[PDB]
Amino acid sequence: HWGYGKHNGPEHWHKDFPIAKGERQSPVDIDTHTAKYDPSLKPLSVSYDQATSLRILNNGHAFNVEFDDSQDKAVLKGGPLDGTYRLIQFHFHWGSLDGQGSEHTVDKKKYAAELHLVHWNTKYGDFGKAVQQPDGLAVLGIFLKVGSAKPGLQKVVDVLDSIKTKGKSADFTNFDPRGLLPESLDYWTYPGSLTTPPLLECVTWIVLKEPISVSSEQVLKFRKLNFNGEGEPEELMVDNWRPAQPLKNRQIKASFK
Ligand SMILES: NS(=O)(=O)c1ccc([N+](=O)[O-])cc1
Ligand SMILES: NS(=O)(=O)c1ccc([N+](=O)[O-])cc1
Ligand SMILES: OC[C@H]1O[C@@H](O)[C@H](O)[C@@H](O)[C@@H]1O
Ligand SMILES: OC[C@H]1O[C@@H](O)[C@H](O)[C@@H](O)[C@@H]1O
Ligand SMILES: OC[C@H]1O[C@H](O)[C@H](O)[C@@H](O)[C@@H]1O
Ligand SMILES: [Zn+2]
Repeated sequence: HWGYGKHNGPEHWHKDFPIAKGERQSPVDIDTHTAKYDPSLKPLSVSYDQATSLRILNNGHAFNVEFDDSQDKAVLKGGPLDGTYRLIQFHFHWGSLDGQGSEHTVDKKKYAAELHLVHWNTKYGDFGKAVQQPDGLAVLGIFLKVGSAKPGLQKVVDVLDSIKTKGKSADFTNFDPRGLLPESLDYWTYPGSLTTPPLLECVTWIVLKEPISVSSEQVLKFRKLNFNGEGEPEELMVDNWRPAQPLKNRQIKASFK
């Protein structure tokens, strides 16, 4: 099955997921000089005050913090988006060392990690239908750099010892994702794809310009997770990022002048 190793990583995915070589793949490098302010973007609204987190799962690729998406409890609207997008899960991608780990890059610079808050367009009723639509998903991406600790991340860090291996989950109620945001909502946006198989071209990407700072200790705990299942030889969950893909016939727009 697909993964991040030499034998099953990003360079192999196209053999089972031919869209890997598609016209709208993610992530991309964000060339900040070529990105253009877009006056047509509406104000972005991140409305997470009624979010209901449920569970945290090690899926063998990353860990997902899952939300109740049976109503509009935690939604993303505005910006480039037409309609309401409901938060379903968040997860991260990270490196074996602080100099890599992000999926998007900024003028080719790699951050230590990247947070993805995944949302689906409610006009399609369910996530599965949304991933049959060009505008089915919106992913809010946030870079992580290593410096001061992020207080709102610590609850995530501290539960990871209970989901070390693939297939393990734990209750994760009453987590507030607002504690993972930076101060500014300035962003870049472009049309792209899921960054893991099935690589579907359904995503409006919204990538915040301001990184969050996390401590070395916090990211080191991410790197203690395992790709493998319980009882199997240990494969540390590190370098679970896809590199930048060709921009092709796209432009990256900025929310800021
Ligand atoms: N195309 S893939 O990345 O899903 C994939 C890579 C390798 C193997 N393999 O070695 O069996 C299977 C599937
Ligand atoms: N990494 S990502 O945010 O583009 C992503 C989100 C969701 C899924 N998914 O549901 O399969 C895959 C990848
Ligand atoms: O408990 C985490 C969060 O859950 C939300 O549903 C509440 O409205 C927030 O006030 C709270 O911070
Ligand atoms: O034809 C001019 C237009 O070219 C497009 O590629 C740009 O996205 C627009 O901002 C510009 O007004
Ligand atoms: O908010 C997420 C989680 O944080 C801590 O682990 C709390 O002990 C737990 O009750 C909660 O579910
Ligand atoms: Zn992701």
